[PDB]
Amino acid sequence: HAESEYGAIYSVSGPVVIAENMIGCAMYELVKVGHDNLVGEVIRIDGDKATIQVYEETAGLTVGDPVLRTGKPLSVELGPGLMETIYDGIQRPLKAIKEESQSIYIPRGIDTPALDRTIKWQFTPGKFQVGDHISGGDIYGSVFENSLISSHKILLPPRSRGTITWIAPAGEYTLDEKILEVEFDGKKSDFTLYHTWPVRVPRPVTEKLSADYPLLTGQRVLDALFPCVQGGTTCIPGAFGCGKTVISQSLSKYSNSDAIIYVGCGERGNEMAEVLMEFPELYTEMSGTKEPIMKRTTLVANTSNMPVAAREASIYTGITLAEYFRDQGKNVSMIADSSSRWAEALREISGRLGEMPADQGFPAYLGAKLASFYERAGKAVALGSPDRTGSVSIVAAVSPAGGDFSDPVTTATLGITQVFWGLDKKLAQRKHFPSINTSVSYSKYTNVLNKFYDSNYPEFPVLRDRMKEILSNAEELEQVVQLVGKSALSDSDKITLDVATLIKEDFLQQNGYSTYDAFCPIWKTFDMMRAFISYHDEAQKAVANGANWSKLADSTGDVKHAVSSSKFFEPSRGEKEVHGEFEKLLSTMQERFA
Amino acid sequence: AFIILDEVIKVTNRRVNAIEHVIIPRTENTIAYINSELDELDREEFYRLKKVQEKKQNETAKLDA
Amino acid sequence: NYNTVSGVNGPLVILEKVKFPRYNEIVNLTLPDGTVRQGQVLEIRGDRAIVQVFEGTSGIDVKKTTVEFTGESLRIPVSEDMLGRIFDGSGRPIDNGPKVFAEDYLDINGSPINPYARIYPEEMISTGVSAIDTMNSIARGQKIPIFSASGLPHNEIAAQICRQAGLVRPTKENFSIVFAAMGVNLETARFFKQDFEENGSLERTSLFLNLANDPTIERIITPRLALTTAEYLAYQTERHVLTILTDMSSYADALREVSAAREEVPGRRGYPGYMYTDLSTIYERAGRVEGRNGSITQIPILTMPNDDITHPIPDLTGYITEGQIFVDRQLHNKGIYPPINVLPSLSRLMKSAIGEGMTRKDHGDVSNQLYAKYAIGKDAAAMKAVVGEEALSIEDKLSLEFLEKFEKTFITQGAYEDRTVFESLDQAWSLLRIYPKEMLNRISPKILDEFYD
Amino acid sequence: NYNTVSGVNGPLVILEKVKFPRYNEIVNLTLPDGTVRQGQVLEIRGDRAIVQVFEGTSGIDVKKTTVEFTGESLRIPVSEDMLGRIFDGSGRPIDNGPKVFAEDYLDINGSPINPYARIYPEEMISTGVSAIDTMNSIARGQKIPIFSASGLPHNEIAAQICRQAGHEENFSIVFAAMGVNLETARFFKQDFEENGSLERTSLFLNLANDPTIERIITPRLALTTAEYLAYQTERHVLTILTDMSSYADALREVSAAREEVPGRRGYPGYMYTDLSTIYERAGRVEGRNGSITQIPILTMPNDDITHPIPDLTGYITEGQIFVDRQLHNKGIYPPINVLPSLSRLMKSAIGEGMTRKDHGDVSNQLYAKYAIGKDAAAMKAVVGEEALSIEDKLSLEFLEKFEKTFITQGAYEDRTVFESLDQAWSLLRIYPKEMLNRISPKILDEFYD
Repeated sequence: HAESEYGAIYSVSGPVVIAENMIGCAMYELVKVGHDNLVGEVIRIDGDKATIQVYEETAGLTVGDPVLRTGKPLSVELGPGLMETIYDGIQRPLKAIKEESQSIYIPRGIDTPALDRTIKWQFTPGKFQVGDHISGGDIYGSVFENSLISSHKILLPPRSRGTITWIAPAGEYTLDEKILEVEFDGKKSDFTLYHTWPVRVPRPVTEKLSADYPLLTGQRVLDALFPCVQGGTTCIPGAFGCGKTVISQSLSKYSNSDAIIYVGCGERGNEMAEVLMEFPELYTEMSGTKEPIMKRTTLVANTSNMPVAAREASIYTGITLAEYFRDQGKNVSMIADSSSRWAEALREISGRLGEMPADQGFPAYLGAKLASFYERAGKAVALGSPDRTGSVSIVAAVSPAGGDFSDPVTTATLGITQVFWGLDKKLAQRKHFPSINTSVSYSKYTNVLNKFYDSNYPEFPVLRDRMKEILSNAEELEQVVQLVGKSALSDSDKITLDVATLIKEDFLQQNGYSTYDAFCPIWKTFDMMRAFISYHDEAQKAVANGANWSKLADSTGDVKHAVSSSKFFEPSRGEKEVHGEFEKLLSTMQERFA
Repeated sequence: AFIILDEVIKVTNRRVNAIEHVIIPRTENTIAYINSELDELDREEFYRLKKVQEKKQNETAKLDA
Repeated sequence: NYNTVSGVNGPLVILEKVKFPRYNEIVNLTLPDGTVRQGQVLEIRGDRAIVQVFEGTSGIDVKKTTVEFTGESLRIPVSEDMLGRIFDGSGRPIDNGPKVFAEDYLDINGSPINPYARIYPEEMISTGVSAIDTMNSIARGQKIPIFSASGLPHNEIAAQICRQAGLVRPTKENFSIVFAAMGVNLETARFFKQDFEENGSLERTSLFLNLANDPTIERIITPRLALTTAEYLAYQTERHVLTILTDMSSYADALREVSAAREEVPGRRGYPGYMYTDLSTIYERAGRVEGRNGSITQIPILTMPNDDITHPIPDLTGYITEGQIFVDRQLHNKGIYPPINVLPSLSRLMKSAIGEGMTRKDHGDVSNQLYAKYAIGKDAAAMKAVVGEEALSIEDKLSLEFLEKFEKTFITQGAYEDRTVFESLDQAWSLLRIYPKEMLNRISPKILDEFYD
Repeated sequence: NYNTVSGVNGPLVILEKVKFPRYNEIVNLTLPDGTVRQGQVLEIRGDRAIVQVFEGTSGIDVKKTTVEFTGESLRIPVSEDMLGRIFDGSGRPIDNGPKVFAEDYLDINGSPINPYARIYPEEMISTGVSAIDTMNSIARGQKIPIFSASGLPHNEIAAQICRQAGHEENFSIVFAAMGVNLETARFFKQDFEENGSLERTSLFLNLANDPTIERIITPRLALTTAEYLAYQTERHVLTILTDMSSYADALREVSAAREEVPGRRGYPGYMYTDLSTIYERAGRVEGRNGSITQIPILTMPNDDITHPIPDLTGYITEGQIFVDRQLHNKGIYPPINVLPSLSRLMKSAIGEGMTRKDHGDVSNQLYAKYAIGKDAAAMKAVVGEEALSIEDKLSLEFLEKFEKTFITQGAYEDRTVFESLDQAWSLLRIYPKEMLNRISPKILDEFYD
């Protein structure tokens, strides 16, 4: 604003640009450099010449190009209007940018607003009375953006506390229009529906709370083996093209949470294009009639052909957005695509900075940022009089080299993670369903997840431990069979192998393209596991009666085919028909008795 | 005794088959991967050392002026 | 034009008494012997500038050399007359033709497609190969690579693909492709030339040829020119643009060489740290544009070092491109037609060209079932080779014979033989008949009753 | 005080034209946002100085910031009123309490114990676990390192050990968190609250959300607290460092920012003296009834104990506690691998007068049986399922038996040494009396019952 704090471009190499003659610019502060006024963040400083890292393309820039420091750090706008909006690395709308530039390509040095200032919304003062003392985090009003998610909270701006002075009447307004005025020790300050918050500092809350509320995964293996609750950190390491983006999209699809934050980082443009194309086609079938998945989610786009720092910037922006969603008193989740790309981006950042590399070319501050991002999310009560309990889940996809866990990314991720879900290329190459190693993937939140699963008085722990023990025994039996042979084993071992194949084909294997096996309900998976354990116990009891395994498997074909037919089933109605099949097993045991 | 010798010969043949395409291949692959990891780590360390030497040489060249 | 130069070290250049230099700017270097070499600006600091020489710093005088700076960034002379004419890696005509008239001068770096403006891959195409249809589908406008090995018939497979592409596609306006080579062999160049000549697509296609004898900079710059050409063809010309690129390994090793020559901080396997983004530059350039007709389909070809699928090249390629077609040397020594490994080879979206309304709804399920039977056949082959032929169950031997037949018949057709999609689906339906009724659990009852004769 | 700076590289700050600078001194800096932070001077050269920020250099303007140096080194306010309370990484109370009255103020770096004033502890402290108090003897005043892996519940084992720890004088426990996770802190708080020893314990909390660069001083502060507890209060003190790997990574980061000569895994060259300083927080003194014993815990990178951190921690300290991922994946209780695990303090703490005369012999016999069982397991993997004739079969059986019983005592169960001795006597009944070459004539004739 005509302050004219300006440094001059000195040294320019790749994305890194060192600018001198500026003592006013701080570290990690937003500044407009070049002739195109491109955004950038200063990293280091040497003498009177500070080294600045550009988050955009440095192509076309030349020496002598002025650099203006804003004096403030990186910040993003928080409030209504961010929903169902695709924002770039600068958090600018992609559709509006493409419409303004009138080109399908990406320009350089373009300046656009995050939300739409011409957008109108119907806001109503949320249960707040005039004259009442309010502070930061308190809801000053409510506005409905969509037909599903209603009353998008307008939060009181940070570092503000006092008494409500002049609060205008409810009605239709915009994000740039002040909906309230509060008098305090800081004299007069204008308050609007939209509040700007720094991306470097996550949205604060009241106090950290213990999360007893399990988040529904929708996947059998995800609900059973490695559990993920609300506020929990679940790693998603996988190989290149191992279905990581597919698993991420499915996770953003079948999620039982409120909102969804999906930030693509260094991924393919076809993925985001297919996501945007299939967004409107998918609509919710629950409460809040007439609502798509696009309106119930937010997408941040950092292209593979885009800048390296744009990925980390979109990651931090997505973290701040997820923190704002968690501050709204609702359970949300953050979907990160290929965080290893951001790691490599940091590697090139520190590498071009002249700093010494540690592991895989990456810096030593990688683990700190990873642990910070992991400890950033969680389940805690948010700010404000409402005293609502918010939740933020962290889901990050890792793309290690050669699928090796020895990579720095996998180690640093697994270190700060309380839960980890591995992706295998073995069953992915065979066009089999979702691939996860049962002998590798584990979760430390499984206990509290079982305690939470006990609310429906299901047994998570017993069935899971029995299936895992049977799986390990099947692994040892597989090693032994591969060692000597299948004729060197006993009846119990063979029954364990058959049960292993049955558990692999009829349980672990579920078609995602199917209209049934694509999503498995809690009661459905519980009943399936119960019937499996019952059939296993019955088979073991029959084997101990002096009956051969082959003869027992001869008349069990009906119950086997029936157990394999439990994958299709039907909607919520007619679930009992599945339970009845369990009886058909019991009778079958009697049929084996005669 | 001849029958038992036949069974034992079968077990021996099975052990030979297990020592052919199973243990040998696993050991070879493991040795290859370990060699690759060790060589890569040594290359990274040598690169860091070269960067350190280059830094010292640059500092000395800067002080020489 | 600045005649002032200061130092010289290795394959690089440094000049002084200049200002306002542009990143990757076009610069003309006139040497003491009169040799004119094109170069790009690397970095600029204060009154000093540093650039990299394409033709090398060998045999150049310091004070006898002059340099002319355009100030503009990297610029290529794109036109509509490039079709039918061959060009070298340096942009100069390899067809020994006259001066090419440029319709537009544009940056060869290429512009990333906007996410909102980016359209998802759709429709379909006929590659003439069953594996390129049934096992892994190939969408039109999508991007999939090809992983081969040294000594294998990679050039032959690529030639067959390029020849049968437009021929088979018409059974689904001719398809237009682009041939690009960077630091390849002269024999492979002759083979590719004879391939394009035999296909007769050379008239409707453009060729960028960078010899191995030529510099690494020109070879690396060839991909950029080809990218800008394909982009101009898929946007300005509004035509279907197929992208055929070969010898990516040479460009990768050359990139590592350039990274090491500048003493830059290397990444994994001694390669560059920006290598992922460097490949992603031309990798994410492929796709469809909303409102704009035509699309750019990327069909790259690379060779894994020492036939190692665990190599950093293939890993980074898969980390950049979405999906790939793997070629194993195991089936290459079998004497059978070209060795595509169904397990390792996969497509990013195979469900886009599947389902009803496109071709048939019996495609995807049959693909999954065939892949399942093939994998089970492979595991059963390992088990049979381990314990014995009498130690395996009936399903094991059945899946073994089924996979063997799939390799001998379905996988083996020919280079000059283009199999129709209908013929592929029919042969697959006949292949599933070899297996039992309870063998395939990935197939539906209706399709099972319909396909079975 | 100086408002003038030269340049800033990462977290490291460098100023020029500075006079009367103090190396390794505490400095209070006021930033442009009004925020105040603490830092420590790394080095000083000529008229210029180089200092490092513990809370980070992010979000600070060079012009509007003022650096006030006290001119003296770091001095912590050690007090006896810190019992039952809690403090943050900067020293501020996290217990939402007021400022306690300081008894004394001295350096947090502590002081080196004299060679002739040292005392070698013969003390025998019951661990409570059958696989602990027996295999590697827990002794007050000694140092036992703890190495874990990623996703491993080492915190649960540490908490269960701390609960079964606390003969008329109880043992005070001091904890130091370096870059500890929020969930880890929550679980530790839940365990400490479940035990009820929180009133007799105190710690400085540095979380992952908080700066990890200020966590290095936190461990030193806790060390000075233990030193002040041993040299003044005269009581049994137990120090524990959580996530020491993060501390090593932070130190490696500080060394990398200094552009000095890096060692293995990017560690500093003087780290050998640094790590030793972390291991120097233990040991008793002559004439002091109290005993201070540090029990640090770190996570080995990529589940590899061959890493520089675990290697140095194992080479410096006497003995190390290793945790196998396989046995933890088995579902059984705590997965301590007796092969890698050892104790140098199990010598003088064994024999008659301490525990039993059958202690050392049964320990060596247990190690021999475990090793034989391991070799028999590898043989069982290479050879058939016949368990390699007779000896290897009994060895494998005894190994599995000791694994399903002796190895897992349960987390909520506290067993004495006699119970573990009887259980081992019952577990050794499977093997022949002449099958043990590690047992002497008296030890073989010890328990025939």
